[PDB]
Amino acid sequence: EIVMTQSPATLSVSPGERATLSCWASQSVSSNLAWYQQKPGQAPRLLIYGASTRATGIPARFSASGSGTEFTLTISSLQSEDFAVYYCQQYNNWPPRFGQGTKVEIKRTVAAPSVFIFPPSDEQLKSGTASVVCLLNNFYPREAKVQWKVDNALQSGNSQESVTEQDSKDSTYSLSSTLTLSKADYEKHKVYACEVTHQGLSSPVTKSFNRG
Amino acid sequence: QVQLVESGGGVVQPGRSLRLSCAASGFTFSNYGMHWVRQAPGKGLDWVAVISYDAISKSYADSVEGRFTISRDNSKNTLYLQMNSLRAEDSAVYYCAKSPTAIDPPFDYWGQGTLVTVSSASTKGPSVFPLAPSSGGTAALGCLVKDYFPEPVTVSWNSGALTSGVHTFPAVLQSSGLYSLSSVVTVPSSSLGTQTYICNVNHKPSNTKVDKRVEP
Amino acid sequence: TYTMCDKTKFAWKRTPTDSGHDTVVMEVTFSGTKPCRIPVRAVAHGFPDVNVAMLITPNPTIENNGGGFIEMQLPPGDNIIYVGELSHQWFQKG
Repeated sequence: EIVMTQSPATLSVSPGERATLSCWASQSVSSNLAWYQQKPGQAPRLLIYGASTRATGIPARFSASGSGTEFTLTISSLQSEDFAVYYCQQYNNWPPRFGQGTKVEIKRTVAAPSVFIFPPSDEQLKSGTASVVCLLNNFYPREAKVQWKVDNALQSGNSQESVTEQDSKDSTYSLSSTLTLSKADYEKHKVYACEVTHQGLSSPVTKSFNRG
Repeated sequence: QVQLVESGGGVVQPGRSLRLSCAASGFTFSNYGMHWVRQAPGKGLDWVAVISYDAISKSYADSVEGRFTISRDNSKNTLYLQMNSLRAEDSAVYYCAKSPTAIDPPFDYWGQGTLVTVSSASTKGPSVFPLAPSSGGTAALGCLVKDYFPEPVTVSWNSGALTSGVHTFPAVLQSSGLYSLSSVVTVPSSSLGTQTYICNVNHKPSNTKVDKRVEP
Repeated sequence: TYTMCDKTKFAWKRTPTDSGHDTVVMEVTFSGTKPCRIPVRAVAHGFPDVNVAMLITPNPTIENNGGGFIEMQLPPGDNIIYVGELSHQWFQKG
């Protein structure tokens, strides 16, 4: 019955800077508030309990304060391993509910994607379906738009896309987009194109091929 | 050293039941409270249930009350979760979490989690298709791992020897109910006529292992 | 029904004392997850397996804002009161 809300949803800061994360309770939870860190693909780790106490093995650049309905987690001098998702959790009242999480990502300079297009393989085509893949490699920030065109007609509803986590070394994202057609449809058209819009590109970039 | 190991996850059809267990070691299991927490893919942490150190006290999230039962066997250091009448919305990684005290949060140690998928799809190994490199100094190539079920798959390049410049993307759920993911690498153009590139795909739910050579 | 309050999180606010009317009274504070039922018991010294607390407050609880008062009767002789992990030696007059 107690709603925990975190803010902001995403914080972008540079290595060595300070990150301040907020956790709000809809009613007082006294000091019974914990923070957790979760890195992509790992279980959560307890950071803070009792609102301000560091858990064992947690380094001093993590500190936290607050009581009642407002809590803050501050990460001073952000290091590479600090960039993750953070959850708060109130445990003053059953049931002990989590906030929805704040993602802390690395803020870097704008970087345009390098764009590559792949036709369906002959192996897949002998199967009756054709997937066309568009890769946007190593761009920042994460927001990017991919628009598929087939013989210069804009497609919709027949593509899906996924984005990697932020790269450890250069703090970029990559994105993969798949356009799926039936073999019969794929053989009715000639030009397959991926059009990419991104902050680092002064105008949309198109990569295409001609079937056959 | 505290360890928590969950098991019992897998695919289960909606309406049916599944029991998870969590094997604890490296501490006196019978002294502390134990919880289950779950996490749907891409979503947040979601507390499920608690059981006190002595098993007298239990409590459940509203979303699972009447359908789930938490229990424990202190003589065997094991925590259980009986999940009946499962729904699609119960699909999640289920984590085993320890309390530092008799029952309350917070959760000082967590297991790695076990994946529950509530679905009618049948287990299926992927088809792996080459993403061949072709027409500044660097070439991209990869593998399309298509039409498998359930998660997860793993992908390497050259049996782990090739890690630099690899991007293995999160899988997407297609309208068929099967997943599809791509794994790509960027290499020097000059290596295409020299170095062999093989993607190693392992889909443990279906006992599928595939190695696909990706060739200009 | 409530879970049993976490037995590690009690402190005395009023230690066991004579009520005036032939009962033992006390007050605790609780710093854990609420609401919950207070684990309270007592034993004769040297006889740890037999509860001797006769509770006048029959289902004492910590509520979301109140609770913590406990009243009981004890048999004559040397006893030990427990509230969670909290323990207090107590002589009961005949």
